[PDB]
Amino acid sequence: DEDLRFCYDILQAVSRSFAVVIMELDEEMRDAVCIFYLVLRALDTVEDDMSIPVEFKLRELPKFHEHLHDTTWCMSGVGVGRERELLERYTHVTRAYSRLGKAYQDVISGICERMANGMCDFLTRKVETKADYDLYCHYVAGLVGHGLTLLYVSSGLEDVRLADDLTNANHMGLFLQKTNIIRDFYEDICEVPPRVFWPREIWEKYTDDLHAFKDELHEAKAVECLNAMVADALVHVPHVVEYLASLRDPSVFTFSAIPQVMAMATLSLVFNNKDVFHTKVKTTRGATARIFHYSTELQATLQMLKTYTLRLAARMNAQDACYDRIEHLVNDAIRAMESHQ
Amino acid sequence: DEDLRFCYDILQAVSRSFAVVIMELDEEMRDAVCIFYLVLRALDTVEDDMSIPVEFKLRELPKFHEHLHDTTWCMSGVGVGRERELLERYTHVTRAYSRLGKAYQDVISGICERMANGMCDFLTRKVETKADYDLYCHYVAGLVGHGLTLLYVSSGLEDVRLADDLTNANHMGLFLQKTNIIRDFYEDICEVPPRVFWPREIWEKYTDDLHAFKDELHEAKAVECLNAMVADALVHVPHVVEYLASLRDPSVFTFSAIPQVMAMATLSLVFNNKDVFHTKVKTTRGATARIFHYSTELQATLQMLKTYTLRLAARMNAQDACYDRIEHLVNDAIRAMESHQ
Amino acid sequence: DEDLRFCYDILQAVSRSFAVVIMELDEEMRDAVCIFYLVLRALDTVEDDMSIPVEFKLRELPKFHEHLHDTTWCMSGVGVGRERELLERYTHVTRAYSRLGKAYQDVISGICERMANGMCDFLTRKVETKADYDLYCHYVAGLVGHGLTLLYVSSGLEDVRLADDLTNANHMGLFLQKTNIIRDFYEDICEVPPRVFWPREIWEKYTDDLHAFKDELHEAKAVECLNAMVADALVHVPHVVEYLASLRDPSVFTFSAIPQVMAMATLSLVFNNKDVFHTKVKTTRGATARIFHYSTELQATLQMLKTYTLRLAARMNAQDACYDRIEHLVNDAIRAMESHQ
Amino acid sequence: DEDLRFCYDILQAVSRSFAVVIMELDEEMRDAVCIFYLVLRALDTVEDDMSIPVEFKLRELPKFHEHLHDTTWCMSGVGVGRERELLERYTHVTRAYSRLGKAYQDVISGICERMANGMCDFLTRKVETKADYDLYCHYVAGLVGHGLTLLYVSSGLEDVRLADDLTNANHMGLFLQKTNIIRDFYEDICEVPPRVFWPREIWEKYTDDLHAFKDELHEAKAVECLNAMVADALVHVPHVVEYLASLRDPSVFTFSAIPQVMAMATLSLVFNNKDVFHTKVKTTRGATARIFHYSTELQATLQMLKTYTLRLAARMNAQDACYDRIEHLVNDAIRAMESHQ
Ligand SMILES: CCCCCCCCCC[n+]1ccn(CC(O)(P(=O)([O-])O)P(=O)(O)O)c1
Repeated sequence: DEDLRFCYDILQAVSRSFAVVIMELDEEMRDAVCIFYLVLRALDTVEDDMSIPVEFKLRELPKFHEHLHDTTWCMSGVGVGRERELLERYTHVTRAYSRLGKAYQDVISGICERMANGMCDFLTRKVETKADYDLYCHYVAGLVGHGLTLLYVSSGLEDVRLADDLTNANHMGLFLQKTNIIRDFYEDICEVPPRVFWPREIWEKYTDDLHAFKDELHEAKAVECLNAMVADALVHVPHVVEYLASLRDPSVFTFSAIPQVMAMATLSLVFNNKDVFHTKVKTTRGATARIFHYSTELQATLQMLKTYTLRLAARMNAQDACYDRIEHLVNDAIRAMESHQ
Repeated sequence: DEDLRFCYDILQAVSRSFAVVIMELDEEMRDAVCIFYLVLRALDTVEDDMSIPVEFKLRELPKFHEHLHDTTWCMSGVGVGRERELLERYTHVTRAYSRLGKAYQDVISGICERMANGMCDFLTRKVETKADYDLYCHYVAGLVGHGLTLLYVSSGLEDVRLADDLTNANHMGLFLQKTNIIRDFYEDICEVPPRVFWPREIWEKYTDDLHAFKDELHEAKAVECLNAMVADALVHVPHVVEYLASLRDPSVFTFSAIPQVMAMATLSLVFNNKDVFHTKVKTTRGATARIFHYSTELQATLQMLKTYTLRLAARMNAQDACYDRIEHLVNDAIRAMESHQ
Repeated sequence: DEDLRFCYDILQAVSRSFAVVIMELDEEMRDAVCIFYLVLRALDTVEDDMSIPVEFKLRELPKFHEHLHDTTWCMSGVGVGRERELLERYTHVTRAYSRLGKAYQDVISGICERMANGMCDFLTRKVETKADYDLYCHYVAGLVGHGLTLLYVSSGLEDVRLADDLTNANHMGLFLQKTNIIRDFYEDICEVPPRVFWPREIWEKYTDDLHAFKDELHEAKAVECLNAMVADALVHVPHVVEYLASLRDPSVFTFSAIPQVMAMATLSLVFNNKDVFHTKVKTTRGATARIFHYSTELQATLQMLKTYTLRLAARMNAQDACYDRIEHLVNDAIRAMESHQ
Repeated sequence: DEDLRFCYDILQAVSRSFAVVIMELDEEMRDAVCIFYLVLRALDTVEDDMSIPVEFKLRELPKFHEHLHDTTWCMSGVGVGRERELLERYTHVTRAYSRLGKAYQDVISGICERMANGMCDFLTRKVETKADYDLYCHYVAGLVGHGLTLLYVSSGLEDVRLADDLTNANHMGLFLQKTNIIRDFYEDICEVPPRVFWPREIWEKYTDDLHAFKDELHEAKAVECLNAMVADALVHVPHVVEYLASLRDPSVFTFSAIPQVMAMATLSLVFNNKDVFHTKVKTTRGATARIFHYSTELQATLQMLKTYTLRLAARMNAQDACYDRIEHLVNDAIRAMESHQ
């Protein structure tokens, strides 16, 4: 009882974004997700701490899920902020964990290990090909989609048919992750050491050095590359609509819908906007408020995604090289929407 | 002599279009240009012949230019009509070739090779992206722009400054080649096997299978795609003007300008035209007759381009898709033309 | 018996490098390769003589091969010492040449003429763009690759399959030529007039004057450029591996492999080395002695290239400016190798 | 036909041993066996790969046989070189499969799944007892014996009674596998991590640390263990004879007899041979050619197996600590051979 109280607080203190969205879910269901996020957010803390030697991570991370069956475990001064607190007093998480139906214990435990090894694979190398790019997103987000999806089926709140093919689920995750990777470009490169996720298979066509876009002189090629990334992201939209339209439970829907609409809105702002190369673009608090409101039932949300896909395509001219590819990606997306409208 | 006289006889037989504009040329330039054409024409035959195995082409095409240095070489059973004769009696071409100035020879030999190798590149891969489309047009037409431009400087008829930047020279070719690719859609997609040049990046918004455009049922989409192709072509117009505006010699100008005015005329007739998918759209012999008549100096050729670009723009409503796309490209062309009137 | 015997005598004294490797081929094929070299070396003698006006070379070279069928042709007052003897008594060369199979002759003559006009092209212009750098290397090296390959097929020692795509054969030559061009920087620049083969497109990013690299003051940037040159060279390794992997005959293999491993070993020494800007970096005699011994079969030569490539990568830190560009180029190389291990 | 081509090409690059023996087979049957191998070879890749997490294999391998009907499935980061190229381009394999006979398909899918699950079992534990040894060989070899046998009956080539008892079919597979495990002892133990297959129940009687065999100090006790392994494989011989005798179709027999005579030949060499603890014992490439030539019909192959089984015993004395055990296991095989003469 006392433990769950720590989780929801440490949560609300770790991700103000997620914390609000999760409130759309039902209590029992919500709890599982809450712990699930914390389990991953804990793993993400060890991976991110750059003051920790690599071989260490490659050694611990893999078997981080094993500490889920040990209510005595915890980690010392690893990470900073509230994150460092989650590890030092991780005990509370493992507690609430053992009080979850064995059904949820498996999903969380499995997804954890899988994501654990995934991160380790990329601690050795960087993102080169489109394949790499997609694999990374799968490891840090795709699997989350897989996880959440399984929990929906495990709770009976969602038809068992939903777990049959977890492809669209992966798309749900990849979309959000890619949207961020694109949006947080500048920040990623301003850190020391500089983090780069944009696959060379793409940015190389527009430059020899990715730090060149940091300059206002290479803007032309920069923005162009930006649209190249945006396009790559739109490929998932059609599948996002499919996954959303296949949800029956209104509680689960809103929880899965909002994050997607937020991304589309953000993706429409970053698309063909040089501002992405020096500042962090964000959607007005009013827009995100509107999004939260109407994203309660399939129809309203679909017409919202409709607007943002048209708002995105409206931000381009007839003299942009990506003109044709973008329009096609937009049409397909809309197609999928009308398909369910 | 007897060889050179054959070149002209075969030229007038194979090409009833080019052979007419080449007479605007002069006697060494015309001979060189005549030989240069026959060389590329012989190359195109072997490459476009589908009965010929691919591996062969990839082994013989890259060295096709070497034959220019061997007056005994020829080809027996290849191509239809006069084309077969051109290869069977290629001796004459090489015979005459050897009597040209090393300057002219180097241009022809060099360009022939570069083109041959470029062709070999697209023999084992489809034209997927817009970039692919531009590269192809560069290999088979853009390079002809370079060649001729180099022949001008070589002959001393044009200022050496011209060959400094061959970018616009490439635009001259791409404009012609694309216009033909757009105009000869039906003829190409009907051959066996069907020849496609329209880049997927563009036609995939309107259709899954390109053959669908032959069916009147998909006329609506066919026309939209068609207009997307035209917009893609209008991009080169401004540069076409710049190149023609940079020519000083009368002969060279007319020879370079006529084909361009012819293209802009054909383009203004195929644009938003639904007949391009079931017949070959041509200009009246009167329209072209006039073109050959007035395209002898900048000023006249300019107000003709202006006229045709206007006719082209006056063939669309505010209601339909590419309105904005086109009107923008039309203004750029005109604006570029006025900048010289 | 006197003519062919003269060929080797001159060969051994003009090329102390090639003259060694060539002894790996069987007599018949070896004699052909011997003439092929002497012809190219003679062609190289004219182009290299700087005490001879340009318009002279531009007239003679293009029609050099024609002298192959003339048992009395020769040239005097060209080349230093021995090289001069070659041209002075070029009679023997053509005599022994007039006894080589019609197959070989057509190859030597073919490549000769192609290379000749290629040199003439770069006698009036400089190596400005990367395309120029690649084309130049193709004219002086790439062609040697094509040529040698054709001789292998002609001799019947290699399957005719080998000459179906000389793209990698070109990569072979470029890798050697590029390596030497990089290693022999100081040597070439100190000559009067200063010889520069490093493309502006690459070094213009690090300096205004290329002579600045001779001064210890600009040492830093000089090294960065050196690494970019090496990076530009590593692009061919994966292809070099493919070519050697497609060889079946022992003699042909060693003869083709040895020079390659030598280049790689040399490249691993010059990479990120400042000494390159003031002396000739050589590999130990024992190092080459080893290469000659083990480079007799694929697998053996592969692990060497493997060791040398890793040593090259081990000669740097993540701090280095090109680290990433190289890191991925290194993996790309090792991958092709493992692909055959 | 475009996919089946990819198969044979990849097979020759992977199995240079099997690749030849499979050509013996007849057209129709030939294709089936080709796929069947590439299916098990693809599966074998995921297993052999050590860098892959253990939980990945257990979640994937068991469901591998299902990807056969999914004509667009493939894998990327798996296996080194050519084997990696198979999983990545596994498309052709799944297509060439979808075209095979319904009967042929069911069998390949069956053996695959079964074998896959057996591998997952031995992926989480070592080989301790002889039973473990035999069961392991059953999964990676004995099952193939069943597979092929079920393919001979399916094709109709062989009697339908040939599939009632697959015991001998298992012995066929084990004999080959055990002959390799014993022969490749060194090559396996010299990898990181060290691969050990010899059952503890057999080597413990001669050593405490199996690695000791790599040192000449324990050579004497290494040879005894080796001879214990041979006596362990001779058991299957009498059974291998019955199976080969049950065959009737020429093509099927040759394809089944060659590998067996090869194993026995290899066994006669590695028996009581101490060179097994530092190198790879191969059969003279001349002897293997003989085996290939004469193993086309039962009679010839019986006298060869005869010779090799006598060559095995013609290497020991009555003093050896195994004499008795071997001597009789030989006569047990020798008689079983003459029982068909
Ligand atoms: C700076 C000048 C740019 C040079 C670009 C010229 C190359 C354009 C391709 C020439 N072309 C393509 C098709 N045609 C028409 C013909 O194929 P052609 O035999 O060339 O007259 P046909 O008369 O319809 O048989 C002409």
